[PDB]
Amino acid sequence: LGPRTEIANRFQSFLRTFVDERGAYTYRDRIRRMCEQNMSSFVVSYTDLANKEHVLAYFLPEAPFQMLEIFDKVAKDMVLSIFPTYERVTTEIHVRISLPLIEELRTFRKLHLNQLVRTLGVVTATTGVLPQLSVIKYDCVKNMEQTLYRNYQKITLQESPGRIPAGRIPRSKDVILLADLCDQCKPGDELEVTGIYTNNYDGSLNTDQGFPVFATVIIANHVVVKDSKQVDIATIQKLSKDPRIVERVVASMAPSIYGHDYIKRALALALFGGESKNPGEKHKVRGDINLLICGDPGTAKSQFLKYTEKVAPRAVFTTGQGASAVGLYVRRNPVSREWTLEAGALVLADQGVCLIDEFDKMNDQDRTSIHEAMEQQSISISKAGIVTSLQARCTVIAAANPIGGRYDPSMTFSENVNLSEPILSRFDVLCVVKDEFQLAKFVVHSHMKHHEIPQDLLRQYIVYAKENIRPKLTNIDEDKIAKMYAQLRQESFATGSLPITVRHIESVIRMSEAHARMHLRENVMEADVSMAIRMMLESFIEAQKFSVMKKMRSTFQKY
Amino acid sequence: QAELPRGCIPRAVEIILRSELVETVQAGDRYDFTGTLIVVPDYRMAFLACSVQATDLPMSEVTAEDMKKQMTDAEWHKIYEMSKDRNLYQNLISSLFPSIYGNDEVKRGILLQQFGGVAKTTTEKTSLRGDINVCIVGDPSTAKSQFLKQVSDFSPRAIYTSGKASSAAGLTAAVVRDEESFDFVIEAGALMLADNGICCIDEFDKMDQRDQVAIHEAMEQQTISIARAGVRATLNARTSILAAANPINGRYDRSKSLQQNIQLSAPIMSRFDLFFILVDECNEVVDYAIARKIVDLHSNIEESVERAYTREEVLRYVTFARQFKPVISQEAGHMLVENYGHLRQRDTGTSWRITVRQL
Amino acid sequence: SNPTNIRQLKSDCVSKLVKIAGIIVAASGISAKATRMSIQCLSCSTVIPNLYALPRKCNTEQAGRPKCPLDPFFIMPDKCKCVDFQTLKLQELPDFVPQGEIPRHLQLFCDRSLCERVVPGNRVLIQGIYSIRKVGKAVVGVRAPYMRVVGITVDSEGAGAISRYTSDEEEHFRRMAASGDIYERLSQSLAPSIFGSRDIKKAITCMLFGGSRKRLPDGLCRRGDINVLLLGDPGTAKSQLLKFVEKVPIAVYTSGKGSSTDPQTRNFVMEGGAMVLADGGVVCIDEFDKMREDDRVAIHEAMEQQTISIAKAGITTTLNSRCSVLAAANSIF
DNA sequence: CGTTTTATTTTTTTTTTTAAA
Ligand SMILES: Nc1ncnc2c1ncn2[C@@H]1O[C@H](COP(=O)(O)OP(=O)(O)OP(=O)(O)O)[C@@H](O)[C@H]1O
Ligand SMILES: Nc1ncnc2c1ncn2[C@@H]1O[C@H](COP(=O)(O)OP(=O)(O)O)[C@@H](O)[C@H]1O
Ligand SMILES: Nc1ncnc2c1ncn2[C@@H]1O[C@H](COP(=O)(O)OP(=O)(O)O)[C@@H](O)[C@H]1O
Repeated sequence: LGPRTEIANRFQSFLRTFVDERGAYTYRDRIRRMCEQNMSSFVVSYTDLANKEHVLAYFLPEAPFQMLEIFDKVAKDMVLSIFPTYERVTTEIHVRISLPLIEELRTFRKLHLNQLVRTLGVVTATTGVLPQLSVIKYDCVKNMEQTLYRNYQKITLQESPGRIPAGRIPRSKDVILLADLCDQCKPGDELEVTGIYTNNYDGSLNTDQGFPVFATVIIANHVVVKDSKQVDIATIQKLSKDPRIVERVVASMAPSIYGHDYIKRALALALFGGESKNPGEKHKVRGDINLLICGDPGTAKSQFLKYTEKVAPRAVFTTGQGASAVGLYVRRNPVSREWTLEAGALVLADQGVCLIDEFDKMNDQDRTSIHEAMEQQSISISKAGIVTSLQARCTVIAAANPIGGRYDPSMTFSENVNLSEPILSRFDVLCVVKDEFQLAKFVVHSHMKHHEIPQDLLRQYIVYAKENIRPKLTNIDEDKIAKMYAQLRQESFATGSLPITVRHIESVIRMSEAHARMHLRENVMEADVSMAIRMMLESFIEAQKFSVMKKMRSTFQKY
Repeated sequence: QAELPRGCIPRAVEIILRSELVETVQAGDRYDFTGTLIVVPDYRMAFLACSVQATDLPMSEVTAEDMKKQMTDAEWHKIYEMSKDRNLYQNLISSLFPSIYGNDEVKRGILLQQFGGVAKTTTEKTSLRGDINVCIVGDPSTAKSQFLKQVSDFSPRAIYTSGKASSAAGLTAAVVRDEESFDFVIEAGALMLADNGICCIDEFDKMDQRDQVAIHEAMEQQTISIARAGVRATLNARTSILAAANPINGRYDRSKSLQQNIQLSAPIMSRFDLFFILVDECNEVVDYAIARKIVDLHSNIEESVERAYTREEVLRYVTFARQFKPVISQEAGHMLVENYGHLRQRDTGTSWRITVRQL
Repeated sequence: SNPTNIRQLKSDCVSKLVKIAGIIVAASGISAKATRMSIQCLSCSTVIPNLYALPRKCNTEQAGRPKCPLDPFFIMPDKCKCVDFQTLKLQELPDFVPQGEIPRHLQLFCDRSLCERVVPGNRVLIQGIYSIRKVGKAVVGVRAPYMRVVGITVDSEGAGAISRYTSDEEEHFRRMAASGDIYERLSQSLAPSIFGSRDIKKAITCMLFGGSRKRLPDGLCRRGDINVLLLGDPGTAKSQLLKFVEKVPIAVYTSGKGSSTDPQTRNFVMEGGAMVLADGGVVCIDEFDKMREDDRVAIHEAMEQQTISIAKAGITTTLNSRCSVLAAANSIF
């Protein structure tokens, strides 16, 4: 085709001649960047393409695939001509596009076949990643070996659950990916795609039943991730390591209302820990947090936990029973074809959290898994083919509801909400929300929205608090606690005064250190002690009988 | 349902349609199909069609005038007499259920349920919402289901159906396991066919301990995903609901808490913000209004109260109010704090569980 | 005989030899395979390329005319050869992102003498081949993973595996027992680094050695197995102490519902009961009453006698053991 | 006067039924 003459010229005159945006165009450098990362996905933007010559939108759709041939030949002939060095290794090529116009599901129809397309989707279950065949050879007698391959995985997409046409059925479509654009699909994400429409090579072409069995299939030239949940430093290193940050961060901690300044301190600590320090010869010891509050119907024990979902390095959410399953039964019966059986999510986001309302509602056989993660850093599948475990370097948080009503007074908390004790033995952190009698003007102002920490970094500091500074020490003055053990075992003797232990301060040990995770201290003094005691001093006093002063004189001196 | 036989059921029949006819169909409507019955070349039967005939151009009480759109609410000239003269409310208390009598609070309260709610302009961080959770109880032999049945005639998506029959799989679809079409079509349902509509239901009483899994979603989450062998997506509840439980021997004996007078589940009475009961009394002069109304109930001449506001002019004026979007910098809106405060002075006595969900 | 992983090897790496390392999972038995045999019809050793089905030539043929098309080929295995199989298996590391993702794996294939070599819970290095089993051009062509073996090299992980595959240490042993100071000396050893049971830890001296399963001429096989108890509140290091005891002969340790009463080749497997790791091994566990009562008959059969039996299907395991338990507690007061 | 025939398994939701201090 003599036409094929001019096109590559218009490429060749374009990849190594063009300049845009005040020099050193990417095409001079993207290839080598690609070449230095051995990537084979050199990208084009159609907007720049039409900025030069929009003729490549109108001789394209009679066959865009021959257009892509006429792309790859040019690219190849640039790389090995300029990097004949490259002529060893992989030595094949294709390119990418990102016509950056969003168009939508449920519109591709009779007239959208095999033509210039641009669409999105949302991802769900599909298969593994596997290979195929490529070439025309088999004969010599007068071949199933040495016959080059190309990986493969199946897709499944879904559409926005936001922009839905109001009770129109959520829909589904079968689509493809290929080897180089593979191993990036996972459940529950969206991805914007160049897209292109066809059917099977032959989808049941025949006199048949009262309707043909025809399908419709797409693949991507380009995929650009829309979600990207992991990856301007003058703030953090100067502002976010003080103990004034428990105003600064507390200024921006829970931007909903002023209320309950305790948990601002709490959540100022709550995402801020995790430690290995496995001892010698004994076992691995402890690096978990374990928290709950008993709320009320009308409190905020539902709207309790939202803001941290987006921010954390790891987060895993589950509302409790009502639709909680036991999958949270593995005979070591690996998931055979079209047979699927499931297992526990605790290891996913190991060193992440379980975000929970209706914690107290769930099923005990699920609680078995949920418990010993926090106790012996392992849990036990129970007398199936395997008696396997599930690794637990992680944290536990929840938003439960009370027992038998709304809220119990300083009367003990087992009867304020009906968990178990030997599950609570491994529990760490507490706070409580009752209310008797500014906000109304706030609430109506907030109902009139006609329409400090930076928001677009604040993770990577907490990464640094979960990354950087990690001292330990001997007994600074915590031998004091032989009193807090012995005296308050015995002065606060018989009302509600068991729950004082070394695990009652192993809980402290996890976060007294963490003051330096916040501060990058590299050491620990009684400064961080007294603030930790200000948390124990304040959380604990509610969990004991309405003899309430038992904490106050006894510990407010340590405030 | 305009055609309904005895014995027999609305049996099922199956059909295809063209590109411009395609995906232009919604929940329960009355269209005019084409009678081109056609064979299966397997046989068995089928059929086919090519033509359908299912508010800028105006509703009833009009003739063409001007508005924001062509005639969307154009007939202000006749509405407005019935818009502002606030005794018109009494038409909406009197001229709407003239064949019926009960309490006069429901018959002055339901209307805003029928009518749009808040629909404000605020956050992405969280949704704000318009409609409300709702109930009605009493004991039977008090005319407590006439009204629900009437709504199916009165208002759109007034889907009067029983709750006694429904399953927890009443709401969505459940399963397919063979190549029906694609071996996974579990996106059929019962609720979200509320096209700007409500689903009020009878017999919420002996119902199971799973329905709440949807009602928990009612006024915060409004989203629809299933833990089956299919997929999960979500959808938008457009809908409110009605409550239809009842008591054992009926009377809510005024010695024990009204919660305990039935003593049903935990969060249900947090979310439902008004209950609006009518309970029985025995003072028969009460009762002698009734039958002396039904003196014209069979006696076919003007056998009700004289009206003053037709159904169709009512139904048209419903819309005019839903495109105004008030703006509240109300100083009295700032003195709701005093209103709610003197309220809680009354709440202080008689010591229910009260909060801002009631605010 | 430089290692690699599983998420790195694809269409390019086919018909090629590789070094990687993983962790064994389970695998099948030892069935069959040959190299050649022959047929009555021609009686030639059926030469094979790889470890087709005799096309149109019959060779019940040269009898005059009378013909014999379409395979009078009764395969005659009495002339045959014979090989082994196992179909082996691996899991990837615990270091290469199975956390936000899923841990993937593949299947393997062996030939002759390298079965009866490997069992689950082990750690391997290998060389194989990336090869295939399917054919093509499956909405287009999805196909075959596996590998075979050539020459694995397994690990010797440190100090644990006196399990499957000196006299200076006897001199170590005995010159301490020459001292008659072990009864009460090792009453501060079984908790070698922390406090508890101190003056009463002497009572372990009888149990780990146990008594003696002194059979008789008469019926009984006496209770050589004999049981001991602990019970109390938390905080005493009672969680971590028995945690160590698994480190200090052989057992398993958690409490309640967490041990405790396939889609392939149509055989019902049953991996068994509780004498698995405890028949010489003994255990120490909490939560007796904190456990379902359906799986609390067995304890009464296990323990006082090892009166074992089976009734799911119709056959009777007559099992027993030289095993025992300890109990731990957080019961009442 | 010649050259070719033939296999499917596990999970759902309903309506049945069945379990413990
Ligand atoms: N104020 C009233 N207005 C009209 N009808 C009334 C009034 N009070 C009583 N009645 C009559 O009393 C009868 C009560 O029996 P009814 O058929 O209502 O049972 P029901 O309320 O439908 O029971 P349920 O609501 O539990 O299904 C009604 O048919 C109604 O006509
Ligand atoms: N201390 C508070 N701070 C902010 N909002 C509050 C507070 N107390 C109550 N609320 C109000 O409570 C509402 C939520 O009630 P909700 O949590 O849904 O009850 P439930 O948990 O039983 O579902 C919110 O819209 C919020 O405005
Ligand atoms: N005498 C002690 N020596 C060492 N550690 C102890 C002692 N008493 C209590 N502990 C602590 O108790 C913890 C174990 O408590 P545990 O037995 O789990 O409580 P529970 O039995 O309620 O679960 C250990 O981490 C240990 O640090």
